[PDB]
Amino acid sequence: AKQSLDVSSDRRKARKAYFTAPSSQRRVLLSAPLSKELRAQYGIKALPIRRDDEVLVVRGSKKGQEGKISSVYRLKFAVQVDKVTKEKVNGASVPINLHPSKLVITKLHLDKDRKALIQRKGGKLE
Amino acid sequence: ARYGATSTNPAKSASARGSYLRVSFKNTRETAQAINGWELTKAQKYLEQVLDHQRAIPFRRFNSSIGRTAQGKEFGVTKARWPAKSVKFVQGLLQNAAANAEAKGLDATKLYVSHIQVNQAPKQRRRTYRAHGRINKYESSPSHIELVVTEKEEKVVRLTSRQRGRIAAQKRIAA
Amino acid sequence: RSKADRMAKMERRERNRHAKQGESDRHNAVSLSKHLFSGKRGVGKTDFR
Amino acid sequence: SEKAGHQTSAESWGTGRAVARIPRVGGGGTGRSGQGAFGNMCRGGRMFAPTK
Amino acid sequence: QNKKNSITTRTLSKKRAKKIERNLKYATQRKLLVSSLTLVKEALWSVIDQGTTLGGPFFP
RNA sequence: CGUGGAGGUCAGUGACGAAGCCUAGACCGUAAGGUCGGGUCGAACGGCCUCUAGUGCAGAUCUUGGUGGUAGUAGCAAAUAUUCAAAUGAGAACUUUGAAGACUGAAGUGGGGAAAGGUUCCACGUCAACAGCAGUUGGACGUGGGUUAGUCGAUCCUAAGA
RNA sequence: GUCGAAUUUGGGUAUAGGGGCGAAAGACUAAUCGAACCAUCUAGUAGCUGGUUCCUGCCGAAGUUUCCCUCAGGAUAGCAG
RNA sequence: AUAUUGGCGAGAGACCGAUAGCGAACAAGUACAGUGAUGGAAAGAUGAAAAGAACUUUGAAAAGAGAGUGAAAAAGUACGUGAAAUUGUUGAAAGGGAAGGGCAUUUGAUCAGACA
Ligand SMILES: [Mg+2]
Ligand SMILES: [Mg+2]
Ligand SMILES: [Mg+2]
Ligand SMILES: [Mg+2]
Ligand SMILES: [Mg+2]
Ligand SMILES: [Mg+2]
Ligand SMILES: [Mg+2]
Ligand SMILES: [Mg+2]
Ligand SMILES: [Mg+2]
Ligand SMILES: [Mg+2]
Ligand SMILES: [Mg+2]
Ligand SMILES: [Mg+2]
Ligand SMILES: [Mg+2]
Ligand SMILES: [Mg+2]
Ligand SMILES: [Mg+2]
Ligand SMILES: [Mg+2]
Ligand SMILES: [Mg+2]
Ligand SMILES: [Mg+2]
Repeated sequence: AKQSLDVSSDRRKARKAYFTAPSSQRRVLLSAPLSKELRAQYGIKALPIRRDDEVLVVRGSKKGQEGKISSVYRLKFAVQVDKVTKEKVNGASVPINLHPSKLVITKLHLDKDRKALIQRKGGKLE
Repeated sequence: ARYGATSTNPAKSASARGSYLRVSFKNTRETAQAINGWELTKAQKYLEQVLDHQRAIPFRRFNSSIGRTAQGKEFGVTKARWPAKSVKFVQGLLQNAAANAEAKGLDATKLYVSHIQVNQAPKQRRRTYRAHGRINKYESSPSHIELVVTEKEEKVVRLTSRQRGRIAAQKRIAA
Repeated sequence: RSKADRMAKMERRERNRHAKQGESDRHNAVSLSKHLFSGKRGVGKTDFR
Repeated sequence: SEKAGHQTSAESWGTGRAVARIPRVGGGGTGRSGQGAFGNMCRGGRMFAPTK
Repeated sequence: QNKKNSITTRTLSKKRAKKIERNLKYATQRKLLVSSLTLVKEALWSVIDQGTTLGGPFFP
């Protein structure tokens, strides 16, 4: 149960905020959990997804498949993996739209800002 | 898909349809009823003769204040016409059905129109200006046409004890 | 280009059925005309011949 | 709302006009013109005994 | 009748047929208890996964 | 008897199918109605004890929306008038060119403008809708091109007036 | 009918609603004139017309009396619970 | 201390649920009308994902038939469900200037229960 007077439990307001959230908020909304190995290594549970990290599909018809995030399509609330596609007879390949909450991150793309974020969340990398 | 009626054993049948066709619904219904049940080639020749004004389409339902002709005596009617647009649309659908049957590999000489149905498509709503500054409707009544052609292919009785005894007695009396 | 053309042609169908001359034909008819439904004709001057 | 169904400029066409005497929207050039108004039986009108 | 293998208005939809197959599997379980493009891409992925002296010290 | 919402309860019903809808099938009530089967459908819903109301329609020349008979009917009959061949085209009474017959008859069916309209002008492409028949044509649809001033106007002057 | 003037007409300008304008017809004043058009007060006013939504059970009437001068609109007695 | 149908920012309801609720849930004070003051609508729903039907065939073409996508095309940008009025086809039946209804039975069709 909520206790603050500044937070709302209104379903209509919550849905409007979710569907009109800008790109920077959608980055946080599109968070993905780390794997067991990465969780043990870094000491953190979930991170916002980004382009150059490897993921594992743990739900849906494509469960068990692995690959690298081809793109983070924030406009349609999805991420696209290069190895997860749908093929037609005429050679056409269409990316499968995956939600990051249905994935698991197996290898992080590391940079200065990424390490800073991990450390401020409480990470213990290397 | 979803025809008004389908054929059991669909491997010996072919179907054709046309939707939202800008042709008179009443004339098209009369043409389809004049063609219903006929052999395919005979029906096509009849439609060509109708276009040539050698034979006519009998008008049975939508036929109020229609002229009379001698060409209706073949079908035992007095009111018949020659709806060219309806005949052309039905000819197109018949040709498509024959092509479908040929693609399926059916024998073209044994085909007969086993189903044909005309429905009212949504109306095309023009308007006309009339006297005293009025607006009146001016509507086309389009047709949905569908047809299916098909190849032509070639008790325990319980009795009472009295009835059983009577039959036994008759059997004993006879040989 | 062909996909967009098919989309536009499929979208055009309702206005075609309403027999509009185009996207710019947006004539609106009233429900009832008062000059047609305001008639009590006495012995005197009329509104039309 | 206390103004619901009352933000309309409409007047009755009188008796003997071959139509019902409900007030009708004036003006022209739109589908709203000539339609009934203000009545609890009219589409877009005011409800009977509005809640307070 | 289709399992056993004129003009009629009796048709069976694929949705209803699949539901009947699913329900028949449920009933049988209770009774017992009581792509070329993909191949081409895979093949391409698996496939990709002294000497000589001409002329001389002069300008021809 | 029945309807929308509310408190409680049936640890109620439901993707092995909720609600809705259709039904030549079945039952219970004097009745208001209630219940069951089959089909269709695809995500919510009910029994009982109570609370509450924007709670039950055949009518109001009722409102809004939709649809018939009339009916392939009335009609598309003012302005003298059209015809032949070829081309284009899937398709030509209606498009193009040629060959003919006619008309406006200089107070014109000619050549320019004012008000008004605003691209309708012209070229190319092009036919779903519109041109109350048709259409390959169009003032239609799609893409563009085009309006050149010291001397023509405005601009300046004053009129009734403001 | 009239057709060289009390002629026909374009543009500009002036007169605005309990007002204008009128060779006078209560004519005209944007298809509106016995009172222009628009919005608001306003859901204005009813001697009157029309309509007013489920079932069953039981009970079940009233024109017959006195009066406000009499119409109108009211009071009262009676019949039913 | 009091007022607050304007403005800015918040939290809520035994309220309404697309003919309701603001006129407006949508490029709504929009489109459209009027010289002008002003008047003023209609209009939400494929699918989890456009994967929005490649290819063959008939047709001038719109399209049709195969095929295919999809859990489903009894979801084909006319798209959730899909009532009634009204209409087509098929099957059964009645009909000598209306039809419809009530009581009773014949005929045809169809159907439940009780089956120890
Ligand atoms: Mg006649
Ligand atoms: Mg006019
Ligand atoms: Mg309202
Ligand atoms: Mg159900
Ligand atoms: Mg009510
Ligand atoms: Mg009704
Ligand atoms: Mg009644
Ligand atoms: Mg009525
Ligand atoms: Mg006629
Ligand atoms: Mg003439
Ligand atoms: Mg002459
Ligand atoms: Mg002459
Ligand atoms: Mg035409
Ligand atoms: Mg031109
Ligand atoms: Mg143009
Ligand atoms: Mg609304
Ligand atoms: Mg649907
Ligand atoms: Mg029906």
